[PDB]
Amino acid sequence: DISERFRRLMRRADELARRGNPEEARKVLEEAEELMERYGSPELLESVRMLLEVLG
Amino acid sequence: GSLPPEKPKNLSCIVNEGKKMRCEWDGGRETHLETNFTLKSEWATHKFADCKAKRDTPTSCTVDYSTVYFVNIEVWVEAENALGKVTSDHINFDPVYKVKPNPPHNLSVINSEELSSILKLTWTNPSIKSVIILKYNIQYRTKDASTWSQIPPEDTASTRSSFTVQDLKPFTEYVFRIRCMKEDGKGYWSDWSEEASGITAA
Ligand SMILES: *[C@@H]1O[C@H](CO)[C@@H](O)[C@H](O)[C@H]1NC(C)=O
Ligand SMILES: *[C@@H]1O[C@H](CO)[C@@H](O)[C@H](O)[C@H]1NC(C)=O
Repeated sequence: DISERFRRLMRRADELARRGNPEEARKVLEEAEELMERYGSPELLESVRMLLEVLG
Repeated sequence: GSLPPEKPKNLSCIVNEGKKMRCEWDGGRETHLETNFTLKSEWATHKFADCKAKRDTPTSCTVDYSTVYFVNIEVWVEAENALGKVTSDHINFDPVYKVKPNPPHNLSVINSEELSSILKLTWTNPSIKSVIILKYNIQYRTKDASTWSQIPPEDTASTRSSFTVQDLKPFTEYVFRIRCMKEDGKGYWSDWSEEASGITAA
């Protein structure tokens, strides 16, 4: 469920960033990034790292 | 006459597997003025890097930022010349639904001349299989056939490395080709793969 868990994280981070909670959105994205580094694809790891850069 | 830019219409975006996100639009009527096009982007409140379309491709822009999946971004085009600045209608989408995969490679017929009525196929899915679940479209025909026959798309509807084509005539040579796309139907079809051949034995 590694894929299933990563999609759940992206859902919370997208909810948080649109609600106006960027600090918690970064917290979720950092958890999702650690998952992609350990057991993930380059395409999804670059996606998370990109989203973090936009957050600033 | 010299006119301000028309509002850009028909804004679509496509993520070709391996390339960055590219978006296209219709610039509208000829303004007879040097017009600059910019593709603005953002996620939540946070803005992406602006994309300025090259002069050779004035209705297309390929962003500089890596493709981002499973979030909802907002895109729109901003056209401007000496006579005014207009923006298109904003679009909101998840780039995961705008993927055009690469066709599967290594298409081969494993058990040529083994069974009379069946031939098994194998291929290698594109790397984008890590993000989306692929649905396929397998076609086959005889060597002398003018039209292609279709494998029912309802069976080739989930990510898979192989397929066993049944109900083939004995000791006849067949050709196959396969394309793939997101199982939702939300995305773009890949091009056709390299053709694979095989014989059915007697
Ligand atoms: C359009 O872009 C060019 C870039 O060379 C710039 O020199 C020009 O001032 C721009 N014009 C407008 C109206 O933005
Ligand atoms: C499959 O395709 C790759 C890349 O085109 C090629 O290097 C390889 O030899 C092909 N065959 C197998 C069995 O991998």
